[PDB]
Amino acid sequence: VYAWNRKRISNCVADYSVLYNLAPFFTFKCYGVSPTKLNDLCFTNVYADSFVIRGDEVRQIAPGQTGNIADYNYKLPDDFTGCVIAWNSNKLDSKVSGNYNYLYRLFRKSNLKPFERDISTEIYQAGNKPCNGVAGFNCYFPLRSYSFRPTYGVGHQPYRVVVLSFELLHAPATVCGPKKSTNLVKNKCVNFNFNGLKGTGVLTESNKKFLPFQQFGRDIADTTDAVRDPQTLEILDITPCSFGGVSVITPGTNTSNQVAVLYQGVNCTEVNVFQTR
Amino acid sequence: LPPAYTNSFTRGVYYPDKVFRSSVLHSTQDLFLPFFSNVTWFHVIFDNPVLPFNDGVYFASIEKSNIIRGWIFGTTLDSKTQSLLIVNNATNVVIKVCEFQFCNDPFLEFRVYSSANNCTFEYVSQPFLMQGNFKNLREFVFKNIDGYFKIYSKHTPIIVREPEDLPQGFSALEPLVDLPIGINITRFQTLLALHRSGAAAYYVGYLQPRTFLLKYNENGTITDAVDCALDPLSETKCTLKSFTVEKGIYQTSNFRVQPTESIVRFPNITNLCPFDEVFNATRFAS
Amino acid sequence: ALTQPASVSGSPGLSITISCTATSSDVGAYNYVSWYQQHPGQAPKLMIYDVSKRPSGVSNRFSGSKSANTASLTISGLQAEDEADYYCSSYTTTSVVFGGGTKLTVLG
Amino acid sequence: ALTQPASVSGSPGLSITISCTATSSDVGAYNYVSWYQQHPGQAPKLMIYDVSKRPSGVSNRFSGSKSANTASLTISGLQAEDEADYYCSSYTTTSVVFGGGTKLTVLG
Amino acid sequence: QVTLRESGPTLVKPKQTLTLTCTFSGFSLSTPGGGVGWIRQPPGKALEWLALIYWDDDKRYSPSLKSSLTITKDTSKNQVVLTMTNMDPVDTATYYCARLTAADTIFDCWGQGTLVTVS
Repeated sequence: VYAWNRKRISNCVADYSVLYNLAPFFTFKCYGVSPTKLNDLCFTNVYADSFVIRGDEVRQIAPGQTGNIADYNYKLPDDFTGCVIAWNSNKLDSKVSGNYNYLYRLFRKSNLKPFERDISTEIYQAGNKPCNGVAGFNCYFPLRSYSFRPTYGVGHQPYRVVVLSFELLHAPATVCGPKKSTNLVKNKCVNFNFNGLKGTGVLTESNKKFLPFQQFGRDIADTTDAVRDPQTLEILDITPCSFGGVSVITPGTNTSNQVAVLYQGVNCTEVNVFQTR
Repeated sequence: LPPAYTNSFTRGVYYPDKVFRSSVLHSTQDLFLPFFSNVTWFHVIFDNPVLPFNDGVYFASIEKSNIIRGWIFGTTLDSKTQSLLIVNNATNVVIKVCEFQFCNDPFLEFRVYSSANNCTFEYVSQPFLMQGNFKNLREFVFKNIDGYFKIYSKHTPIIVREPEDLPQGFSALEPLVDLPIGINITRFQTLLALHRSGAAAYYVGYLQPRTFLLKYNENGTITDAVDCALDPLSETKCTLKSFTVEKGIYQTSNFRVQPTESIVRFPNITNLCPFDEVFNATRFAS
Repeated sequence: ALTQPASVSGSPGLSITISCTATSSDVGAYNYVSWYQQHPGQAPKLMIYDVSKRPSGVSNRFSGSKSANTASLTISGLQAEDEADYYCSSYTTTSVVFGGGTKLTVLG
Repeated sequence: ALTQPASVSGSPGLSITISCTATSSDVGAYNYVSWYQQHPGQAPKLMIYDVSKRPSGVSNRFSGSKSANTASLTISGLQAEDEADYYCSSYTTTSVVFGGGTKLTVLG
Repeated sequence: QVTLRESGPTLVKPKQTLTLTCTFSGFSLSTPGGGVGWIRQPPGKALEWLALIYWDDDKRYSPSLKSSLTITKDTSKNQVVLTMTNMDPVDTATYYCARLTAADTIFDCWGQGTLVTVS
């Protein structure tokens, strides 16, 4: 509880479809982007945390809640764009006479700040008297001991909770989701999604000299001008699809009804025909 | 050991972001080394002090063959926090982020440390992170970002055999590795090869939050840069996004003196409010 | 603990039920309950655990349920090779109770 | 009302538990519950009230809890000077029930 | 598959210390949720649990008998040993040691039976 682990993963493919065929996870409340539509979404920095709590305390893992474990043991900020996964672990985390291998903090002066782990254990002296490493009436121990017995109903049984801190900051992603690796595109317009970056335009080859550390490529603005192939390392510029304006040449409805269209910005290829300047 | 000082005319600029740019003048705001600063001139002809690691360094490794082959960081250095050894032995640059009290003089094998613990991270990258008058010049810009360590490197040989000093010229740095392990660092300790059986001189700077105007070349490299903290010509070149300003008067910033002291004069009441009448009353309310 | 009927009789072909009562049931919700079968001279083998399901290797003749707090073992199609002792077992607050005994005597 | 075990046995040094069941619990949420101790020939003194806490003058050997609707008194390290009657008491909707009694017989 | 065999002296003097063992083969006791227990079955009576061990060196015993039941694990040689003192002529029964795979599967695989008479 107070020593929740953190095993961050990076540079790997995360297929969340495996979690469905596992043990029943009737706690999949994705406080974030989307519970189902998650495989078609890459991540940059995913932090996987884990801890074991009771049953009636799982509702405090949501971003923003009161209680005892959501204020002094493990508190989440009101910006968490991720998912929480919990399941009944009363089959292997609850033994005879109670499993005392889980300790939770009970006495803490101030509220726990976002993403803080209190691994220290000092004698909680609640003021008004100088205490020492002993136990008395006004001086007690901050950490407590959980009693996980199989004779408890829904609410007092152990529940292994594991969350995924999806940062998703603007940066070259490392943890992409599972998707069918399709082929390349010729001088046509597509909806490519190269390494998280989801743009649209003509993917034509270029003659730029990218550096070994460079992945993306921009221009005088924030537009992704060029990019390198993830599995080919080729410099291909990303030019947007052909667009323009439409001007209707009308000689007047009182005279006739024939019109003429002026596709300004086209070379008579992406549309008699007469190319003007 | 009297610490000397040198100059940093146009050295200490790296690539802030990993984005390719060509023929543009981009302005960035990140930790860099201010131009014309004071950098220690520690000579390795014995020297290994524990210099601070407030925010970023400019540790140079001017050597001949193998004099400087490692660095060490940390905040406690007494088996309390995790360390960072970046030893650069023969075809091995294995970084260890374990926690141990190595020694009080890491001279250099296993003579660096003397114990082990539960190491939380260890990188096993294979490529090592390392004439008449052509010596070897190399600099390693580090940062203390919570995300990664941001290890930069750029090696280049010097031309003339002048006394040891940072030469005149510009050379950007590119990232090599990014260690996602987070650990507080306040000081650093270099790891030099003893090899007893002058010689070298490592320079140590300190980064500061500044504003730079980086000019990218047509191939994709930075040729020159301007730091908007120098003489007002630099600020004039920064506020116009150019390197050749025209003749005329240009407004850049606004002069304003900042306060130095703080006055808080609350009234002399010396009487606590009787909150015990509304919080500890016998009959509370209806 | 758990009390079980001492003597239970059953005609060949019919079906009989057992009773695994509460008897100061400190088990709580009484979620998990397993039934065993022990023939005279052998070792007790598991016949049905988690009465909502059945283990592999057991025919459909054995089935169980628990309406409110009492687990029942429904054994249909009695045969001569079925006279053995059955036991219902659960998890108590400080031990693992195995209940009482139930001897089946198939007459005829 | 509240039902309690009649006779409870315990070896010197081990730990035994008491049961304060519901028995048509009109207490509602069963928030507050206090346990007393009455030696033969003396007056009942409070040992543990508000089982989440303990009163002053009582050693750490006495502890209690209430999972859902049943309060239990955990007394560890039994001694010779512990054979007395214990009573669990709560607040009903129209009175203050005191439940039954629980005699502790420390053999050996 | 799981093979749970017992051993030890069947006939023993009264008021002694039994050394009934349980040699398990076919699985590793270090699995999370595993463990080996002991169940007594008197002649013409029902089952009764005596002791149970786990994968974290925890030794759980019956609340009635705690001054004599002492179980121990020997995974180094895969032989669970049970020791009980104060043997009276009422404990004569066929003992069984079964593996507890998990909470839902309470002692799926059992032993074979060793009658330990006390007279």
